[PDB]
Amino acid sequence: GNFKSKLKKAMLSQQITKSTIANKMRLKVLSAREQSLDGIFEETKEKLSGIANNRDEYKPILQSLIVEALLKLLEPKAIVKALERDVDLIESMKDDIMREYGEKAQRAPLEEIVISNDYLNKDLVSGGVVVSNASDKIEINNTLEERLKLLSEEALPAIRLELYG
Amino acid sequence: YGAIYSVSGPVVIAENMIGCAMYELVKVGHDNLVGEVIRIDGDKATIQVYEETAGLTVGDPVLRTGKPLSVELGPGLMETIYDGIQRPLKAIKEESQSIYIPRGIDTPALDRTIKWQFTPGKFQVGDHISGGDIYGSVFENSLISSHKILLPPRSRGTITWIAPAGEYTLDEKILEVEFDGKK
Amino acid sequence: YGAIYSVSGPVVIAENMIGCAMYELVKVGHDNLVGEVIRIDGDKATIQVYEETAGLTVGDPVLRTGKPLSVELGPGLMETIYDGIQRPLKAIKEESQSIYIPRGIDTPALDRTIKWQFTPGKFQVGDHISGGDIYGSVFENSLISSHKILLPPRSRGTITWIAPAGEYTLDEKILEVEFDGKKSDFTLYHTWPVRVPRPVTEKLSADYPLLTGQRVLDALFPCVQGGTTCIPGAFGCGKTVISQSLSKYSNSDAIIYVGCGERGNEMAEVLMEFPELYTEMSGTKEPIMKRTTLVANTSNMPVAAREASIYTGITLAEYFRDQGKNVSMIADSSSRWAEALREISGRLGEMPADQGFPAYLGAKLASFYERAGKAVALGSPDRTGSVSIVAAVSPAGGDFSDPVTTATLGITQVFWGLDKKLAQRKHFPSINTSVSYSKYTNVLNKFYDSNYPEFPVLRDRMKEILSNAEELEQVVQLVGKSALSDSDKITLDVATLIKEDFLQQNGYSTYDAFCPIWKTFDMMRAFISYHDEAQKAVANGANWSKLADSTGDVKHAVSSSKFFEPSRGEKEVHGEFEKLLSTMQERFAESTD
Amino acid sequence: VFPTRMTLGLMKTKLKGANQGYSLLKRKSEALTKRFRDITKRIDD
Amino acid sequence: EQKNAGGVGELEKKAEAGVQGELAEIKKIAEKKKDDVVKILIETVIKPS
Amino acid sequence: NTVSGVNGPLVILEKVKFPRYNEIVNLTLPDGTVRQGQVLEIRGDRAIVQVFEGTSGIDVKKTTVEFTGESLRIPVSEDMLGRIFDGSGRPIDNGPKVFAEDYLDINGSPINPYARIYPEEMISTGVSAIDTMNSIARGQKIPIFSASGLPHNEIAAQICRQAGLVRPTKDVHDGHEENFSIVFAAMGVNLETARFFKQDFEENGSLERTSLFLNLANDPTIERIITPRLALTTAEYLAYQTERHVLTILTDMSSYADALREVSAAREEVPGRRGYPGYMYTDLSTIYERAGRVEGRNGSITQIPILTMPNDDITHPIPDLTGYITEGQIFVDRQLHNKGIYPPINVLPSLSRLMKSAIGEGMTRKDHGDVSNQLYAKYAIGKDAAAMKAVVGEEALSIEDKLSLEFLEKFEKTFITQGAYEDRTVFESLDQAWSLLRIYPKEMLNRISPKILDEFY
Amino acid sequence: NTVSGVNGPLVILEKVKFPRYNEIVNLTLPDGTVRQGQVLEIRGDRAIVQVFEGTSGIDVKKTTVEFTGESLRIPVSEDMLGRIFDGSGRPIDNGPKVFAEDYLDINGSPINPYARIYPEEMISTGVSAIDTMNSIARGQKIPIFSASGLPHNEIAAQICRQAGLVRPTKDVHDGHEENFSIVFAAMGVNLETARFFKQDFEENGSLERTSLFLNLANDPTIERIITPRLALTTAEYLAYQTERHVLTILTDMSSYADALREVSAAREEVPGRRGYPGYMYTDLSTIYERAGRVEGRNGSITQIPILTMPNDDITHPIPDLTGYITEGQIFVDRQLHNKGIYPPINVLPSLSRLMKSAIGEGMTRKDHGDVSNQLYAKYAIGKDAAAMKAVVGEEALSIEDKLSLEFLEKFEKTFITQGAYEDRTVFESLDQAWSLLRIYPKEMLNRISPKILDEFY
Repeated sequence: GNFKSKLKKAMLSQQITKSTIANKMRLKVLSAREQSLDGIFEETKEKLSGIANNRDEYKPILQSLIVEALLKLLEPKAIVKALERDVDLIESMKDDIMREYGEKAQRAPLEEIVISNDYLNKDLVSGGVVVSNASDKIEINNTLEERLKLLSEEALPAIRLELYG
Repeated sequence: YGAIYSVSGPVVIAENMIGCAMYELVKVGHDNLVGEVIRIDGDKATIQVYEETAGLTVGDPVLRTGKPLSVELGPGLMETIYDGIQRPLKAIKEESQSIYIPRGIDTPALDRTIKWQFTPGKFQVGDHISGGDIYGSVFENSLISSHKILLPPRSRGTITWIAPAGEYTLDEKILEVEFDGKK
Repeated sequence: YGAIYSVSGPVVIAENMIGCAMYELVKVGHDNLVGEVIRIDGDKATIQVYEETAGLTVGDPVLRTGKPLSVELGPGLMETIYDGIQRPLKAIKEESQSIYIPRGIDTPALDRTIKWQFTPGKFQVGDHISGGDIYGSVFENSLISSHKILLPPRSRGTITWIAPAGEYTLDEKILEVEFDGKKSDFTLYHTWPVRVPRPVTEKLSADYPLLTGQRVLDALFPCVQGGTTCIPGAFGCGKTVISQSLSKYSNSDAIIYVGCGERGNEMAEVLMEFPELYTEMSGTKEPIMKRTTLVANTSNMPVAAREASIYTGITLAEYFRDQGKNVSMIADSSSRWAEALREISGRLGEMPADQGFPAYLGAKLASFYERAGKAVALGSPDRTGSVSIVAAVSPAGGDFSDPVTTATLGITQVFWGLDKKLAQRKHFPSINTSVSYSKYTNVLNKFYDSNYPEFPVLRDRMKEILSNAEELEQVVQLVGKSALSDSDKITLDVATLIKEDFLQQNGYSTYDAFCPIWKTFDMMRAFISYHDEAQKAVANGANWSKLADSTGDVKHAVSSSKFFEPSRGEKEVHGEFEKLLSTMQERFAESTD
Repeated sequence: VFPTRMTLGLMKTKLKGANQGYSLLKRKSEALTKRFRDITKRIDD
Repeated sequence: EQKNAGGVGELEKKAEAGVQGELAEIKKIAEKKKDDVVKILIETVIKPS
Repeated sequence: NTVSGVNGPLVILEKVKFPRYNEIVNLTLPDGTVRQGQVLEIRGDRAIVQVFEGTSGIDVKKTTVEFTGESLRIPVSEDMLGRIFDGSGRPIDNGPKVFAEDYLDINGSPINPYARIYPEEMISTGVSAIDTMNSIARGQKIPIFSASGLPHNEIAAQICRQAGLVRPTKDVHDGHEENFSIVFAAMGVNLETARFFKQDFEENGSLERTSLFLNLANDPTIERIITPRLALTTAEYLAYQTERHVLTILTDMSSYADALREVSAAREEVPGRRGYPGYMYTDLSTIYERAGRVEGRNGSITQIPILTMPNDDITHPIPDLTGYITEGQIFVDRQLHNKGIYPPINVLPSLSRLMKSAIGEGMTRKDHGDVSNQLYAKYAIGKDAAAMKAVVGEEALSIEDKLSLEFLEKFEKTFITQGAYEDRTVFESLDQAWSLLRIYPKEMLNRISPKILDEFY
Repeated sequence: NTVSGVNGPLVILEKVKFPRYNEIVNLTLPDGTVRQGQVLEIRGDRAIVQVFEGTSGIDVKKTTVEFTGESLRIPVSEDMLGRIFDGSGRPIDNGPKVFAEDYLDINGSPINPYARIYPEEMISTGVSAIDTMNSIARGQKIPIFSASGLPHNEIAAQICRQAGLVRPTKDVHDGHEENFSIVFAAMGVNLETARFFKQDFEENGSLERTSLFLNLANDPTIERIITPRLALTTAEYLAYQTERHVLTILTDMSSYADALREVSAAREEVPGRRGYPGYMYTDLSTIYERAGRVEGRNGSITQIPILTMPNDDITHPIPDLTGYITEGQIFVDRQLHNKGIYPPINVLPSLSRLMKSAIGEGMTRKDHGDVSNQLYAKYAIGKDAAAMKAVVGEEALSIEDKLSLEFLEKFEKTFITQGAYEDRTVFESLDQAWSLLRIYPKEMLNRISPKILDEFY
């Protein structure tokens, strides 16, 4: 009776090691996959800083980030938070950002760009901008880090299939 | 046509209706989900939308089909599997590569690439015609002519154009009726 | 700040409540009533005010304090009775001269004069610390000095200051924690939101049986520490007697007694009875009281308090759980809490859709339940603490088809019946195997196998005797008796014995103050042995009547078992029952031939 | 007149009591009349 | 039971060796195709998303 | 200020934002009479009031309000006994108003100095079927559940007549030592029966000891609900200040329940299950709150609420909720009444769950709780045996059951039956219990420990 | 960025109308706690949001909102398995990232490719009572209607855990050439129960054959209904693209139904009978649409939903609607659990309506169908015999009834009863059946062709 019972018991403990082998294999494989993914993304943001810190190359990129946000804002004044070197950059192409929104939307040119006195850290993001409503009802968070994070959702299947599919 | 004001649960409410009747079939948003107008309060219409509205937004167009929820009775009705609003299941199985019809995908109520050989009935140019009279027939069975083409009810007049025997598309015309100008 | 918009019942609405949340502690009116913003409708906030209105006018200010409504858990919780909003009832008796809470009168959540002996933790200066780690301990009673002072759930940092051993107040700071800049200074009391489940190191599956002290509760389906239980009531079947009786008889390190929305007489009874009676843990100088922290709400007090009751109560079990104390929480009755919920549903004007009962009702019942269970105590030194929730369920309309019961059975894994017909006949608590289940059973009988007993074998046979009796009784009622098999008669007879000795017991068993597992097993073991010998005896040939007449002496002896108390054999194993088995065997010998 | 709010539960069990009785009692009746017939022919002879 | 007194610790020999080569092919093809996947991520982020 | 509107009997005042909550306002109507109303709710630039006298007469622009500035409170005297009042405490006999020595709140939420000592000493109502089975303790509130098809008003009456004649029986028992006083509140009860209540007090000689508040159905709904609150508050003053044993008899709860129900038909507050308010429980609980031993623990207030089931079932909202707040119940039944029994009391669903603990041997006996337990089990079997007896025949009967059938009738017609004027000793009650039990052997007993039995049987 | 209000679970956020339906939104708190929710309704400058974690405690000005731009979909993958998830599909294992290969809708349909070809080919659960007597072939949806009086979770686990150990045995007989996967969905669950399922699987070595999704009962109701929806979508992808036969175990449909009844508290949508929706049909259907043969048809998605009667009422709205849609039902009764039989499936009213349609050979035998008829009919007769025995006695009973009795006890105690860790393959079950039936002669066996009957008695 007990031979058979203690025997069933250890045959069950035997398949818990199969289950720990199968879980530990699959945990290692997958955690090596995650580590590669965070080196693809890590390299994206080391290149992005490199682009952002060269201001003249960056100038069109900044314009289109703000303009992308304005198409989803659709308010008559927009409040823009930028980096220290990028509030000056915006200022000197105020005319080109509101021009370019009026030619790329139906909505009539933004009447004002409000240059913020609250600034973003290099400690949070690599750059980019926070475009928000005037009364601060809605924010289109169009920062470089926020954008890469959002990108990751759609890029993840593309990359998973190419590498490991 | 209309613009969506609100979407609350499965129900979509849409403003700028100056001509939605309360039996009308409408395609709501850009996803073209099937919907039909239950109630109208003011310029706002109440539509129950029967097909999943996840993806649907407010400010999106509401385009009328221009007629109520109806079925098309045409030829090619035999050896087909349909839905109750009538859309060929069979054509979706081939095309979508999915047995059932998923959200946002729609097809005409019968196949429309099909052509049929129409033979005339007992009418001729300039003769008076009435509802239920046999204007021609189509075979579908080798036992019977399943689709007798009848003049539409709510239609009568004098026939300005009779097409002869020959093969025609469903889209293509064969009859014109004059009944207070071209009917 | 806010200006009162409308006062409808004890519900106050106030406009101009911005930068406010939905659990905020607020002072309501010019009367400064304690209150909480349950919900908000735009600018207009709907606030449940926990003291009554009788003279609060519109347009008086509403001042938000800048933090949620929480409860205070510190030292001195034991040997004192509080309410469900948790203001000391006792302090209220002297100062206001009103035994129960007076209107417009406010008193803070714990006593602010009481001094406690602080002894240092296992931390020193410059040490990294975390939540539920033991920063000290306070000698709180004489039975227990097990009251560990912890760093709160959701706190970490480095301890800037450790004060040395000595006498302090519980307002007099002894600890500074620095996380990123000064986190706050700490004291002996700590605050916890009554709307959140208290953090835990991990939850662990229940596998350690608590003995209820009631032979019947252990016998059919054993209780576990860490579990969930329903006990049916009916509000006139002595449900109170068994609740209070269980509380005394069950043995845990701390016990929390939560009167949800009670008679006021019943609550009064427990307050009186417990220092008069003794513990089985050798408690002295108000024995039981020293072990209990008591939450007292009557139904006649405000409905807000009574909402708040269960939540405060669960947080108290949970606080002690993190210290590594095993807790029995007896909450009585959960149906009265639901009746308070139906009240809130109609006073705010929220939709009821649970059979004329709240929208939220099914989920709130589950949320309370999930906070109970067995766990590895909060903080890293690793202890075992547990909470077993015994929640009484009773009618709120129908017999079991009321919302409350339907929801509770879904979520409970232990259910112990109580039949009304047997209650009126005096045979309570009556556990019916059809109206009872335990899902913990399989891990529990294997636990008792390790402990010594053959327990799993006895369970199956106990079930079989009760089970066939119900079906044979239905043939008896309709057809009658003119015949009923030799075997079938035996089952009926023995099932009567089980009723009388086990199921009936509540001031009828002279020993019942705590009954060991071994003794229960030994008693049931005699019943089952009598059964198998008897059925074999009719089949190998011997009349049913000769068999009754010869068993004779032993049959009475098992009938009388219930009065007997451990006094022979061991301290848990009883010789009269061991003697009984062998004599039984001799009776069978006389009876077959 | 009988209770309106959740009588359903008791009243269902009344039906189950009744039902069990028809089948069982009919089996019992069936068997007694089957015997009765056997005796009839014996007694007559 | 002696093969259950040897069957533990043997879990990790088989868990490591069993993916010893999978974990090398994961890091190998990642360094290769890294700039070419990064360059696609770069375009999406720096032009409207 | 002035009436904006009236919605149902509820009157919608439009007014400026100043009043107290539950503040009395006086409405000046053009007809030579001014009336008082209480703000039921105060809201944003309007208040909804139900006016305490009448229900008609309010006008749009011909009304004036002036705020009294004081919320309703009951002015209390302990000299209020020996006076006849209505539902507002106004005199009907001209002359005896409530008057005051102190002013106390109508809700009794400010004082609430209810003792944390559980019902203690014995109380009887002189009816054997009550006393023995569901034994009354001071401060215990146990409901009288009745049904219509009954002389349910006669049962209430009987208890009112009997209350205070019991008290010398109790002095002797040493479950009373101090004065007994009656506080009597009437809600929606017939004219004839109101004269029966006055007459029962008169006979007893306790007219001086009692206060009568009389409220009919042609007096408003809001005013009906206030009446027991006035009564209750006065009882609390009697119990607390002068350490008296106060019995308030509060009839009819059903009338009280309807009144609550008629309102909320224009309140924002919405009605729950079976159209009853969900805070009906809350309303019952305010009434019920003044009941229990007072602090001084030489006084108490014992409360007897009278409920007639209007539908007859016990799962109807009115009884179902009450039974929960109280500790047990007492069932009167139609069936006994039909045979020709008085007072017809069925005991089978009747149980009081705090009965054993209160009582002890010093004013009862130790067997009082055991002898009661035996009589329920035997009565229960007798009742099932009767039902089976009809259907199948005498085929399902057994020896115990035949004995139980006789027991049922024996008990019903000797034990429960007694005259209106009759009153009963508890010790007497217990010898009659034993007597009925003498027809069964002792081996068949089991709800009594064999020690106890041997002494008294 | 400005919370307007909270009315129960339903949260009103006031921000513009530019979001779409079921777009995830983020409530940013000054507590540093980001909670995601999904918009239920969008209206002009407000949306109504149900937050997955919590539902209250958000400030009305110290909060901001951000819109994700993505409607809720499940990242689905074949490397996702063998891992423990929450009710949103997010690891609690402490494992790596979810991983994606596709993003599939969980709204009710991903691509809906449910065939117009009817069930054949046996799927084995490893429980004798279900497999032989009620044959389930793939694509069929047969529920287990159980009760709270049974241990519903433990039986559910048993079906999973013994399932997929049937499969090497099937591969040899050549029933399955492709693999077997289990998707297990647990709802509103108790903590002990969540852990229990993982431990059972670990023991059998079925862990990496299955994915377990646990939603706990302290987690809000909206998450709970989302849980099976996530599970069902994952399964449709494994079944279509890599062709596998999948058995989906969904417990508890009663908790899902409650959630649906529960949401509505500011909606203008009214429920039907017993408080449960009029549209309760619609919601059931939703789970039901993902179940059937997939396109290509060697893979399938096979569904067994588990429904717990809370009060043993088969006229309770939940089972009735379901029962009409489903292809038969399995009834599990309290009575057998009480005798101590485990599992306690009484096969007395249980039915599979496409019983013949499932069996064949190579995973069944030919003789399967005939036997199913002998055992059901004999068993029913066995129950009837037990009642008759009690009456007549043992020494006055019939031969035919005596046989039927003997069968009842063996049938229960051998066929239905099996151990916790004992797998019952269909081939194994059929042999045990012939031993039981042997006791009857060939003369009393006749719903069996003489061909079979001669092979095996």
